[PDB]
Amino acid sequence: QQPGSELVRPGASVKLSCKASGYTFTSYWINWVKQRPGQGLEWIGNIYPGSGRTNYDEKFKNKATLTVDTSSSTVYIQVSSLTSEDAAVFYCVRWVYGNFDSALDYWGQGTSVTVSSASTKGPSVFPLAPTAALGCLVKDYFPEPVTVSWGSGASGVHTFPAVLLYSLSSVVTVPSSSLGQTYICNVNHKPSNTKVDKKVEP
Amino acid sequence: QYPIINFTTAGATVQSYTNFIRAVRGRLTTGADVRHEIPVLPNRVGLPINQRFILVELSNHAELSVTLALDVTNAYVVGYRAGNSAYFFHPDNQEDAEAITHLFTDVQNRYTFAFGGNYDRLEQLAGNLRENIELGNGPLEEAISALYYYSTGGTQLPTLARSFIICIQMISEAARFQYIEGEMRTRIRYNRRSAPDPSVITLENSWGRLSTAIQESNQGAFASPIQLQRRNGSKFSVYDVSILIPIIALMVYRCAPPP
Amino acid sequence: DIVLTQSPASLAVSLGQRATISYRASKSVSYMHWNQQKPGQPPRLLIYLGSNLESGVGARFSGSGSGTDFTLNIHPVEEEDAATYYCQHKREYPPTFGQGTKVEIKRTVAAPSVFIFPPSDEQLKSGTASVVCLLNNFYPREAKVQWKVGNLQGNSQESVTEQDSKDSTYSLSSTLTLSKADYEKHKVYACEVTHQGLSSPVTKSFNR
Repeated sequence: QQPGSELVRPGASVKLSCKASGYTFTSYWINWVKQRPGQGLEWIGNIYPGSGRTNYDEKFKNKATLTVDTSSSTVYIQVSSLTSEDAAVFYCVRWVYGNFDSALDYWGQGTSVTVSSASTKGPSVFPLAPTAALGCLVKDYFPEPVTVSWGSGASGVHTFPAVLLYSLSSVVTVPSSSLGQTYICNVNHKPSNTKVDKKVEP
Repeated sequence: QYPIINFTTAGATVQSYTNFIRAVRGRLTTGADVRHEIPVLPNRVGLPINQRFILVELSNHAELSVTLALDVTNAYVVGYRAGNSAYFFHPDNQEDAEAITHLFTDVQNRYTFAFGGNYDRLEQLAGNLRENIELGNGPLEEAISALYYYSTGGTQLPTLARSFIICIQMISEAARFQYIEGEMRTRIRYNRRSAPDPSVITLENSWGRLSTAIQESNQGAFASPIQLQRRNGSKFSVYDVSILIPIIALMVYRCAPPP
Repeated sequence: DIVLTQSPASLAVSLGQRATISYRASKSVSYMHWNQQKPGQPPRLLIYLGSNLESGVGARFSGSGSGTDFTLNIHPVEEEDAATYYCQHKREYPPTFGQGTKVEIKRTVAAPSVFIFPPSDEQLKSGTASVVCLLNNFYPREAKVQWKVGNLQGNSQESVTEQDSKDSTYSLSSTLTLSKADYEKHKVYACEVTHQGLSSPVTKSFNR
């Protein structure tokens, strides 16, 4: 059990939680594993709540401090002075060393950490108009996510992943004979309590 | 890297051996923690992993060499390395299970026995008991070779387990007790080789609870006395830590020193 | 530390083929772990102690190896098996992960639809001008995009989708964001696309 998202400004620090239920909290190791967007799995270090012992990967020896709240049955990882290279996902993991219960590996949901100075900006929704592909360009928003539909629906649609404020595209394609029927792209940015439904016209 | 302490059986003398055991005691504990004149091993709690183990390299006349791993917290053997392979006694818990992954980190082959390293199981896997298994520079010479050749299919389980019993007593228990160190000292001088008498066996079995009784004692006096055995197998109680000062040399950490 | 290099990075496999993933280790491993991970999901143990299958794992799945060479095999690839596989070891400190292997469903090569869109009235009434180019439903994944405004190129914005769960294709969205006062200083705007499907690059363009 871990929170899903944390915002944290550049050069600030974050204290990530991992509540453990359903086993002897002081009998296993809890691990930390870092995944950057679309890249691999790095093991940051771990802690043995029952005895307080720690390990840190050399690549994190001075960035991270693991500590444990025996009372809450919770572990904490604290990273120092966050850069952009630090924006990533942080899984916590129970796994066994040895043999007797070898397949015991169990992962937290993870925590998406974004590092930004930005503020909740609304989004601009621009239409893309010319057997025919249409489109919306959702530009300059923060935070994530937005969610685009076309009523719906539903098929032939490609909602792309946001890129950097944030900005995504979304293509719908439809039979050409259908240019006399209304096609509208429905953006929603939950954090700016904004909802835009832009008719695509020529 | 962990500290290493060397000992050959080849040409071993009383001094060559005494030095080894005193060197082993030195790297097991700092000797800053002493209760009633008896040193204490480091507290397992809060101990950095890079100070958890020491390494003991045994060599023999046959030009073979193995390295045993001792837990500073217990002074007991947790495993060994021999060439490209390291073998470990089954860990009783997950802290211990993680600790040994810090040992012999550069070996090609690591294995973990299903069995612990306590005397009870090893005696079983050996077919002999401690009082039937001779100790001495001879038996030690043979233990080093058996452990070495286990990697290469050349050593059967009963002989492996038995060789452990030889090592554990001549290293761990000799470090733990000055009495047992002496019993090995005599075996080297008069070139003897013999099983331990009941005075030795009794101490090994009682080391943990001697450690407890001394540390939770009243100004030295035991809450309940502890029964041991003489060489002739006769039983006698110990009531106070004074009789033990020339006998026990290392205790396992049990509690913080009282006022 | 023990470094676990996985091979190959990308692996293409039509449903039904046989797939074998390797893991080269810089020193010997005794027992070797395997995890499976799908986009937006936490990794799951698929294989522990080199060869023992995890719970729930289909039985087309097999793990083997020794020393510095361990492998993961699928006898006939079902489709649910498209994902990224990491090998793992935790017996010699520190624990490590493999470089990763992503297996994609292989399929018939397909040229991409290229569709180009000039900035909206709405954008350009805000001093902004973004020229989007959608590149949809192609295979294989690799593509190359050049932008030709009269000619030249520049500083653009590309994002790529996951392999479709229906037709196993990919898509690209390239955006070019220039300023109105810059946008109206040239006239020709081309989204040219290099790819396998053709030797001659698909071109779309417009004029202001």
